[PDB]
Amino acid sequence: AERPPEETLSLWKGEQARLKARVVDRDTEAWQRDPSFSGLQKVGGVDVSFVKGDSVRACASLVVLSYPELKVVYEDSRMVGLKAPYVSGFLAFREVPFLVELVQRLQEKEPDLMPQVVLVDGNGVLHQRGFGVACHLGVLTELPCIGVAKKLLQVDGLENNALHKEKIVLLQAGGDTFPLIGSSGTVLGMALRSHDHSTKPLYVSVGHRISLEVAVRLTHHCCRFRIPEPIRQADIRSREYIRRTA
Ligand SMILES: [Ca+2]
Ligand SMILES: [Ca+2]
Repeated sequence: AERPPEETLSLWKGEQARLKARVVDRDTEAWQRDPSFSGLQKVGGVDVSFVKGDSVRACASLVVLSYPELKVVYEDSRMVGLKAPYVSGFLAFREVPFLVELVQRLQEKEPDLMPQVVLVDGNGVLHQRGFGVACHLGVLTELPCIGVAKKLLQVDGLENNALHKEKIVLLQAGGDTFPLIGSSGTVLGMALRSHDHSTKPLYVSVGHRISLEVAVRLTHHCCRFRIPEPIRQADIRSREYIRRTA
C-alpha cells in the first residue's frame, strides 16, 4: 500500500539478520563442480508482475526449464494479494511469501520437476544487509539460488559512477565480467555481459548453496537474450496472465 512504519522496517531488518546465518556461499551440489554442469537437468526462474494502477494485485510465476535445452517443462502463474509496498532492501517481504508457496505447490504437483537451482530476479548477497531476495528465497526453501539484477544496488561503496561505466564499456562479448568490490574489500558480485548483442550488464550475486563463479557461469549459459531464460519466461508468463485478467 503505502510506506511501512519504522516499527515494521525494524522487524524486517531483524529478520534479515536472523536468516542470514543460514546462507551457504559455496558449492554444495555435484553438478556445480562439473566443468560442463553435467548432472544439471532443471533450472528454475521466478518473477512477480504488477498492474499499473493496482497497488494490491500482482501475478507470481515459477517456471522450470530443461537444461541445457532451456525448454519450459513446468509453469505455475498465480494472482496474489500484496501486503507490503516496495521498499529497497526489503524486496523479499513483498514477494518471497508468494514464491515459497509456488515452490510448495510444485512439490505437491510435480515433485520430480523440482529445480536444482533457481534464478531470482533481484540481488542475493549484494544487498544493504548482505541478505537480498535471492538469499531469502534460498534459505526458506533450501534450494540453491542465484541473484540476477538489472540495475546496480549501491551498497558498501558501490556506485554507478563514471568509473563503473568505463568498465561496462570494456565488457566486449557475452561472458565478460568484472567484479563488484565493496569498500570492505569483499567481492559482492559480478557485472556480466550476458549476450553478444547487448551492452547493459547483469549484476549477478550468490543467493544460497552456490559459489559466485559458478553462479556467473550458469547465468551466462542460460542467456538466449539479455535476461536469463528462466527469469525471462517467468516474466513473460506472469505479465501475459495479468493481461488476460485485464
Ligand atoms: Ca521481479
Ligand atoms: Ca519482471
